[PDB]
Amino acid sequence: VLETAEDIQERRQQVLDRYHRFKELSTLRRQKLEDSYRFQFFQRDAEELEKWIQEKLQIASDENYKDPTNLQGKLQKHQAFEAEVQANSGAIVKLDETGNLMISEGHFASETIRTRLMELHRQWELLLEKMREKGIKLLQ
Amino acid sequence: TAEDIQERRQQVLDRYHRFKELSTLRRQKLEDSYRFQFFQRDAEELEKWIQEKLQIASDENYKDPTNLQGKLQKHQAFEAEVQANSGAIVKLDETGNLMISEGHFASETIRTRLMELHRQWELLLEKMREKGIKLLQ
Repeated sequence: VLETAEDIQERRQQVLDRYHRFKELSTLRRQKLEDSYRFQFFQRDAEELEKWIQEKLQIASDENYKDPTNLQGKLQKHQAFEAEVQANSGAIVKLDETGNLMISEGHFASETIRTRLMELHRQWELLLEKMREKGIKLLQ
Repeated sequence: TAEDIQERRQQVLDRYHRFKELSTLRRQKLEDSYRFQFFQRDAEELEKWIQEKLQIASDENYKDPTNLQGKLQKHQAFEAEVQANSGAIVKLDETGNLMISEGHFASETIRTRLMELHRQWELLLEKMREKGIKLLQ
């Protein structure tokens, strides 16, 4: 009167095997779609970091009139600025990992990834330089 | 003014260091704050993206408009985008778990948000495989 557990599980297994067969037969299409999306996300990531770096670069030389404010207050402002920037030093590291992995996989946008990375590393190294320049040139 | 503007940069520089460890605690306090801010902004972004996905994974189920070939194409793009973004939650785990391992002040909030993120990501995957199977009927 009752159906065996084995029969019930086998019915589910057959549904899964059919589903897996269909994904396997369309592996190439699936690969290309995922590759396109991975690049889209990577570009989104690069743009987010880039927009931020430029914002902090504008600041690292802006609001610079003469500074009738306590040397102490200006000091701790720069220390706050330095803390923010240090807090975000992980962003560029993650871009590298992402971009380099696709590069190592022969992703179709390798060359665009390559130049995008050196351009962000350049803007990043710049920000760290102008941050130091501002740091010592207030003690002088 | 030459001597005046030299007393200032000497008085501050004098108090600027009285014990290095206290200075270390201070900027550690500042870094922890911004590190937390970045995590929160990233978590809400992934949270928002995941919910948009769960919703899409159920608009029209068995309708007439699109044919089987078209619906299957749309579903494969859906799975593709989701898998393409599976690194999003990995990076948050790394960032959030590092703060927890340090004794960061918002540890509880962070631990709790990571848990809920994984739960929702897991059922996005689940629902996704359900929709896929349903299309083979």
